[PDB]
Amino acid sequence: PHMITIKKGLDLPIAGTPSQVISDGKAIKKVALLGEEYVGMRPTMHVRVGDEVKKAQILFEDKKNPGVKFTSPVSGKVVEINRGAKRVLQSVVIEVAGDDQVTFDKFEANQLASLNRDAIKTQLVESGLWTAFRTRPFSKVPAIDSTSEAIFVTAMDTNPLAAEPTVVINEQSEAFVAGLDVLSALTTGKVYVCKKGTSLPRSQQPNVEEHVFDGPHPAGLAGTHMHFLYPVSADHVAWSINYQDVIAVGQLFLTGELYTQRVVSLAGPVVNKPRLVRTVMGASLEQLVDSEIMPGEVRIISGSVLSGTKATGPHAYLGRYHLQVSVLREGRDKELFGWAMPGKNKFSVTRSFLGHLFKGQVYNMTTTTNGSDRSMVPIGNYEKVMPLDMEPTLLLRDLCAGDSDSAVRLGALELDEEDLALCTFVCPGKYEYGQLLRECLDKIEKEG
Amino acid sequence: HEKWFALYEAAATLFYTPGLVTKRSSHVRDSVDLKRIMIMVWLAVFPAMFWGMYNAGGQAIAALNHLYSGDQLAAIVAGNWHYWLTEMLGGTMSSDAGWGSKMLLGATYFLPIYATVFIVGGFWEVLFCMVRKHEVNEGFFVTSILFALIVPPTLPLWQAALGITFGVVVAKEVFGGTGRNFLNPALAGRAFLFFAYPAQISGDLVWTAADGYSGATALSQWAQGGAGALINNATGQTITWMDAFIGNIPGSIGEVSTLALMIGAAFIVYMGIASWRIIGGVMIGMILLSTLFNVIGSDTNAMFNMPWHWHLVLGGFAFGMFFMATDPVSASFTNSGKWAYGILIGVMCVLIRVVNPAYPEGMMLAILFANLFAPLFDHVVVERNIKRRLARYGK
Amino acid sequence: EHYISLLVKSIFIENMALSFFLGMCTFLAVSKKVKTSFGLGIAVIVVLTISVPVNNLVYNLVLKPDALVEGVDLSFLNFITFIGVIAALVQILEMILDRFFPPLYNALGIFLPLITVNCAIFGGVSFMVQRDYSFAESVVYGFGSGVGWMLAIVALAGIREKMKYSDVPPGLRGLGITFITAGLMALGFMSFSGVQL
Amino acid sequence: LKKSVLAPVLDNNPIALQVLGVCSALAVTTKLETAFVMTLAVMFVTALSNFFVSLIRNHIPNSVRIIVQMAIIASLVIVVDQILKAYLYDISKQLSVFVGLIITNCIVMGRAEAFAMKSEPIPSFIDGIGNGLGYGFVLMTVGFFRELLGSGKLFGLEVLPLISNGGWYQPNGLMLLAPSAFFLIGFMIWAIRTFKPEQVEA
Amino acid sequence: SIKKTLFVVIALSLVCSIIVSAAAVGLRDKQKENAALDKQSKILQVAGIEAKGSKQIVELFNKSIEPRLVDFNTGDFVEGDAANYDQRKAAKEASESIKLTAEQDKAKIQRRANVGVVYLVKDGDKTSKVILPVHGNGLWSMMYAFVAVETDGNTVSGLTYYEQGETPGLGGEVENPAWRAQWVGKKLFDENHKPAIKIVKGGAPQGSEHGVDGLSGATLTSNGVQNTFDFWLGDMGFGPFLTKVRDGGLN
Amino acid sequence: STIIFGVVMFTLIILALVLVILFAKSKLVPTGDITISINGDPEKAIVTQPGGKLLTALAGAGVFVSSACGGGGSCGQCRVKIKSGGGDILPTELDHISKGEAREGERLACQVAVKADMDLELPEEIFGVKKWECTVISNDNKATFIKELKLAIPDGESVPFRAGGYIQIEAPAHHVKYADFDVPEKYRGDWDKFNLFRYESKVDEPIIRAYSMANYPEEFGIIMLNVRIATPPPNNPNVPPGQMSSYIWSLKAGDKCTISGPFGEFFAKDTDAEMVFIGGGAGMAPMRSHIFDQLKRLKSKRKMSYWYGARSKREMFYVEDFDGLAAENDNFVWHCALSDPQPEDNWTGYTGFIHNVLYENYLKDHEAPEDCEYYMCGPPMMNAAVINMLKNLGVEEENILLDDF
Ligand SMILES: Cc1cc2nc3c(=O)[nH]c(=O)nc-3n(C[C@H](O)[C@H](O)[C@H](O)COP(=O)(O)OP(=O)(O)OC[C@H]3O[C@@H](n4cnc5c(N)ncnc54)[C@H](O)[C@@H]3O)c2cc1C
Ligand SMILES: CCCCCCCCCCCCCCCCCC(=O)OC[C@H](COP(=O)(O)OCCN)OC(=O)CCCCCCCCCCCCCCCCC
Ligand SMILES: NC(=O)C1=CN([C@@H]2O[C@H](COP(=O)(O)OP(=O)(O)OC[C@H]3O[C@@H](n4cnc5c(N)ncnc54)[C@H](O)[C@@H]3O)[C@@H](O)[C@H]2O)C=CC1
Ligand code: NA
Ligand code: NA
Repeated sequence: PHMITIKKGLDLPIAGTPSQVISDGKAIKKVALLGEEYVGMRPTMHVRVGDEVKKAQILFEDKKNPGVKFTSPVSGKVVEINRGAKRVLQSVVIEVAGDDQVTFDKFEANQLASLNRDAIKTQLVESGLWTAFRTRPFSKVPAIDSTSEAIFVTAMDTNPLAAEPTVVINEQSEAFVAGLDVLSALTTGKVYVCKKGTSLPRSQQPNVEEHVFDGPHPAGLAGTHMHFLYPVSADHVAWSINYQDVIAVGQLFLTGELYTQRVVSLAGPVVNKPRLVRTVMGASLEQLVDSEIMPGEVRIISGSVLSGTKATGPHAYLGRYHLQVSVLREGRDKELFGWAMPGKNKFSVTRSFLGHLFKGQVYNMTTTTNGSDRSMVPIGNYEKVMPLDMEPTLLLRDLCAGDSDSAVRLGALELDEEDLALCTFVCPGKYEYGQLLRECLDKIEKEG
Repeated sequence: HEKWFALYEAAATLFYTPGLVTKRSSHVRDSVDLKRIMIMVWLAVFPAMFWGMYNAGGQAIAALNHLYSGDQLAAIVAGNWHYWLTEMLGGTMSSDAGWGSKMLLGATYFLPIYATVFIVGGFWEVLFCMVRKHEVNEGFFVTSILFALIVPPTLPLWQAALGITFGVVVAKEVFGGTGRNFLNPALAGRAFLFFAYPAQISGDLVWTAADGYSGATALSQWAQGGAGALINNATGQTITWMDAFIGNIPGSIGEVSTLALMIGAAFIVYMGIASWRIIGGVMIGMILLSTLFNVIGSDTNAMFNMPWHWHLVLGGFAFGMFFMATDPVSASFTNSGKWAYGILIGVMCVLIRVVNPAYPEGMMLAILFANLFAPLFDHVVVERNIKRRLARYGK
Repeated sequence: EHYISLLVKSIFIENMALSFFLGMCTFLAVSKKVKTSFGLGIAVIVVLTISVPVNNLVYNLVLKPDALVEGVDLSFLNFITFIGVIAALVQILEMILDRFFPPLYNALGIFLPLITVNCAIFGGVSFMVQRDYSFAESVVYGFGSGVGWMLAIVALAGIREKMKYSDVPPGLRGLGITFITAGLMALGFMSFSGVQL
Repeated sequence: LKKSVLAPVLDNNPIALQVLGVCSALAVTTKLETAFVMTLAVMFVTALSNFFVSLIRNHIPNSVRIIVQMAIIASLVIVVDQILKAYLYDISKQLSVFVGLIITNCIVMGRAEAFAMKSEPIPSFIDGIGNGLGYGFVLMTVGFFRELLGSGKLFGLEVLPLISNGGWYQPNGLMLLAPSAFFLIGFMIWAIRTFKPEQVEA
Repeated sequence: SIKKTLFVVIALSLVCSIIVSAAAVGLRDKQKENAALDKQSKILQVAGIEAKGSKQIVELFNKSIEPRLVDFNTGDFVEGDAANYDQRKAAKEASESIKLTAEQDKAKIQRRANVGVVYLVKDGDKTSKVILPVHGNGLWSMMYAFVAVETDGNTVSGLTYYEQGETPGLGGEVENPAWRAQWVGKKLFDENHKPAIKIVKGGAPQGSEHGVDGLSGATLTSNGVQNTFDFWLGDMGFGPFLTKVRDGGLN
Repeated sequence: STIIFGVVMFTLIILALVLVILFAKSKLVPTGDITISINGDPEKAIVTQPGGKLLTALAGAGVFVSSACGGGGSCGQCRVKIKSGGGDILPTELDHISKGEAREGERLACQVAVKADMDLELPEEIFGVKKWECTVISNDNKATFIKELKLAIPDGESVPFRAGGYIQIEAPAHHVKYADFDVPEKYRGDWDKFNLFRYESKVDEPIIRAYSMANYPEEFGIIMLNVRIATPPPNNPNVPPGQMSSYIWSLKAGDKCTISGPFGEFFAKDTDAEMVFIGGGAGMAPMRSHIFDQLKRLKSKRKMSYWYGARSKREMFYVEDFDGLAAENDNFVWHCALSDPQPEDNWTGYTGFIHNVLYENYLKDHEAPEDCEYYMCGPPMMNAAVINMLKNLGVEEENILLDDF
């Protein structure tokens, strides 16, 4: 198909790559829905501790987004409703038990492409799969009444230690095709299936268009795909969904039941046997990674190391948009003149370290910042990792200074926190640009 | 004892890397940091510093032996502590003086200036950090070394202290410190000295550390007469292009040798610390303007016939292009802006060298002008990018 | 040629804002935004180009000693003549723009009330009188001085916009840091001092 | 009335808080004598213009208010220039075009329009005197520092023996150039707002 | 009410113009006197006559200083109003001035006035010296000076630079009392009657007759002074007048 | 002499400048009347020469807009959707109009200056704002420093009001003395404790002020209101008293007073969520209006709570009415707290700050505070404290209705 090659980026050579073979996985007894992963989500609860819930049953609604329902991935008893500072809903936890579930309408594989948009929207909202969609700009769940003319299906995963989408999709090719047909019916415009060169199941609808993206990590991001195919703005909003959610949509519209099975790459430098494992949405990571990690102080992350949630405490559960569990060591050690020693076993975008001389090396990366917090000195690292047609240095300076208008002018509305992960990685000042971008976007949305 | 917390933290972080871990997304971070960047830049000027000390000592000894001999030379040596200390530490001041004695004299002339600038600038930085409750940034090492390497060997210590005070406080600290200013601090201090005490940073009695010696430098000699006027009065030999390239000429400590500066610049550019685009723009501008002046010609201004390679090897052009024009904070933040910034620096430097009789060299003034005008270059580039975005990138 | 040299000197070598500190009030007040600075610079350019030649003609015809009549010199009316002429020109331009060219008035006519009695125009006219210029020389000098003022204000606006990331101590934030920035800009512009173009 | 007339000195400075009368402050401050004469001229011109505008404030047509005020200011400045040429010829020559530029000085016109137009003659005169006093305070401070540190002299009287005259002090040439006035005014504003935080900008 | 506006504006303009014109016309004479006395004080200072106060300056200048006009091309005295003469304006005017070629223009002055003004210091029915105004381009501006020459026309009694804009300390040393006093006793011309005054870098030999110590670190200003003197002692300058004076032109 | 020539030239130059300026004005400046269109209605159009402010022009025309701060760009309640014309948006206007509202076209009437043709759309509700001359009925003191005043419209186009709204009243120049104030013995003892009657007011300029209402919609042709005397602060008694407050306290029965039309958007949402009311002092008026509207006109079954904060027992009013309402309907529960009760009060119930006592008593054990609509009205400090407490309880701004102004 149409191929776009990315030259600027960074593929992190972190040790402990997955085996790319699907395993049965452990048994999960607790499944949680995280309330802080949904942008601008103020929850109105519909269940209480000890309540019995079925699969695909509403647990809470969104005050700011009326009609959006967040349903239970599993059937069982609500055990905890974790609320943090200012009573922010950290997570709703359910102990798994039973087979009771909610069911919906089902159609043949030859009818989905012709299904009514209103019916598709109603079924998705009722089942809770609607939350799979994310709107760019602002990376929020789309409004029920809203519609978009560009739906981006991320069929490729370039995140470090990420599962190969082809292996997962080959098992559920029929479900993927059904989901593509449903998305083609739902979209007012086109469905851009963004993938690597390797072949995938193909939909026959003229709306669905396959686009091949090549290059380092940023090539696999829906933000990059949107920038290169359907540039987004306040007047042009695109939707984003991943291949697993497309398979779930196809299964829902084919069988009438919510599909909560996921394939997640459990991989990291401190993982004995990194590989892909079957699990359930919101699965407890303390149980998923049980008896599989080397001894010592480690951090479990839902999502990639570049962009993920530290799976600890109430947040120790798989995220809604995460298909990966990364276990890393905690780099709290202090060494004498560490900043001056030759860079053997040290990774860097710059060539200031000896490590870059040894090609093919894999680094047992830790969670250390490799330096203190300093002011931003633009030595040119951001341009090496930003492929989008933007001025990363000036955009990041605007984000640091909190100039929302200038940031929007410079293209902050086309970006998600995952888009600035590599900028955060390569910053010598140790800025966390994802938080700055989120604050700027929140201010822009509140003002507009 | 919280008052000295900033100093204690600076010392502790210098000795040991902090054990801090990431708190949010991007749980892994790049190994490079400001400490390593600044230390790499600081080490990249070590060959230039050492050759500068050697050349200062050699030129001073040659001038002393050319002016005085015998008991008069002994009296001069006894009259100058820079000389009798070198003699005390085993360094002969005679004509048959070795590289060790020349380096020792260069050290006696350079280390006091470096220590003074470092102490004063560090005091100002520490005062600002303690009063404003901040941590100490790492760029002061580079600022101090670069300031110390671009001044005549015979600069008064109080003048050096005033210059570093101006460059640090007025150009950087009042703007928030490292990474928060628009001007080059070292060049700002040097310009303060330039425009406040010209007699000590210009003329014929400051570029050679010999008592009673008056000798013009290569740029001044070329201005007076032309290429044929390049003669080293101390040795009575013509100044060859090879001599100027290797650094066997009078001038500032760190500017003389283009070869050592090229080595250091190559290292830092390979490591990616210094922008090669700025260097390319500077070279393009210098070559273009020099060739234009050569083609136009002039029967009165000998400088009009200076070739681009002579421009490269003369003055502080190489030092400025490699270490002063590549300051990331004072340069443009876009690639096209960097190209324009370098071209402007080169053009302005050649223009000040040629059509400005007051100042033999203009690299510092050119870099200051380019620092002033770089934000406009990046603004133009950003406006073009914004127009493209509003056009949806042609979609 | 002579006119090219005069234009270059009046743009770079003879910079009103930094060399002569002319118009520094509006210079430091309107330099917050680059677009506003560009508009103000264009307004200053047009006002100077339309004022300096008219002032030159008036001076040659009347205020010059003995020009109007033998044994009579009216050089003591220089200041009022020039300032009144400038005030009339600025107001009539601002009104004709507001009437016939709404977009031109919006782009540039907004700043004209601030240029009505600006120090830059009066200083340029005073220097022109203190020197010896013809009509074409006065036109070129006015255009060049306006261009130099525009360059200075635009550079200051760019620097100030870049300083959004800076952390200026309180008390120095605003007017004081603008003054320090202007001083550094003057240092940078001193590079052309030795040129005798 | 003492507080009212002294308020412009520090509380509401025409150069430290208001951006007015900066050209003369930056240029004339090379010598303390020139700064003093400029201060006196500005005080006199501002006071007289305010007094006359207040005298005929009611009868001034609005359509030509700017021209009517500028005519009075220009006439006063012309008289002052002729006086400074007749006496203090050297000071007049040193001042050069800035004596004439006093007309376009922002302080005079701003005070005339804001205060003298809607105030009684004596209060307008006092307001002009106070504004000129504050402008002169700033000018005197800057000029004192510049002259002292650039020539070792105050009002032409040697205070620091220069090396060129067998002394011990080397004058700071930068104090006779443009950047010195800018830096001095910036740091003066810094000190003023440090001792009066209420004037700190946001 | 246009009539009221016209009445008020014309009345205000009338009163303002009345007072302005009265002040200007009344002070015209005082201003002219001030400028004249400013020139006279410097002329007397270079002549070597001590004068303090305006009255003393005027009296001494009238008693001793005698202005005269000299034509450069011929070197003979020319009748005219020497006292109220402006050589700068005359040079600026093309009709009364002459353009100089590149070879001729050693001092980098575009125009040369056809008629210059000199000052004879009368000791009483006798001239003791002649003061010549010279000027030449410096590094930053044009420097003007008065050179006092004995009646023999080959000795410098004193020199003073009354208008310059060079950098203080480096180029302003032309106004240094020691540097100016060093000029006394120098010979403008050698035995061959040619420009012999020289500014020598790194000082001058002790007992030298035509050598003057240069300005330390100010070679450009020293070169400007050298060019000024070389031009103004040549044929295009006061060369012919000095040659005439050497043979009793003044006496 | 040259004096005559100089004078002639000066006069000629000045006259030429003046004539040129006058001719330019005559031939360029348009003196035609400016037309303002309201909702594109020819009948509802205004014609006025350039100058002044749009708020003044509209007031002269007859349509009234909220002017709580009386100009100066402080309240921001004056908002008009100018579809075209009116110029750009001023920085002072931007302080209360967001970017989205500005894009929609909202502008401040008191800040926008009318100079050329402008078209603006105004909601029909504005046409319901009218100016009346009400008659006083009762001015009996209701507390130590809080009084109840009942102004009745003279049956002239009495536009129905909405619960929670406020009116605007203008008091011209006048002079009043605290002696004329009516104070029964119970409150007069406290008043004379510090001889507060020594104060007097002399207003030399008409003053316009906005005051909340206290009558539920079921009340026809009646405007009840509560007024708190703005006595000088105890720390600085030398300062003058409150102009409008003293004037209102100095009114007499039967006197005619000018009032404006309905204003404000402090209305209750048409939902079934629980309502919590936080009133204090003068806030009792709007809180009572809301409660009576919800319990009499609508008779809603929603759970309702009313927490009122009084400085002392003597400052408590409508206690009998609220107790009767609570007895009639258990869905409404009231709990008053005394922040600074006097020794004579002998209060045995809730004390302390209203927000703190409410948080400790009810919201602490509440399961879903975020689902409760919190209406509040009181002093600015009380409003800030309650808002901070609710935010700490994770209550969004949508469910919190307050008269920010
Ligand atoms: C929509 C709305 C509704 C309102 N509803 C009500 C309501 O229902 N009931 C109610 O009582 N109010 C209400 N108000 C408030 C009312 O509008 C007045 O602001 C308030 O009553 C004070 O009026 P005043 O005449 O005392 O004001 P002002 O004259 O502005 O202020 C007088 C007060 O200020 C003090 N003061 C002034 N200067 C100083 C100084 N330098 N130092 C110390 N003290 C000083 C005086 O001593 C006195 O206490 C409402 C306001 C709005 C906007
Ligand atoms: C102001 C107070 C004093 C401080 C000012 C500096 C002077 C004092 C400190 C100087 C340091 C060196 C100490 C003395 C070394 C003496 C070595 C010796 O044996 O004598 C000289 C010898 C060369 O001898 P030779 O040339 O054979 O001649 C002999 C007889 N003709 O020498 C050699 O063989 C070569 C030795 C060269 C040593 C001098 C050069 C040092 C440069 C490095 C300094 C860098 C520091 C700054 C950079 C950052 C540091 C963190
Ligand atoms: N916008 C509107 O429609 C209305 C606004 N108001 C405002 O309410 C004000 C009430 O004034 P008064 O009757 O004199 O009030 P008041 O003196 O009677 O006090 C009322 C309440 O405020 C509380 N309070 C005061 N300061 C507090 C603080 N720092 N923290 C917490 N609680 C605090 C007291 O404890 C008391 O419960 C009016 O002056 C006006 O500003 C009143 C009525 C209507
Ligand atoms: Na060299
Ligand atoms: Na030069």
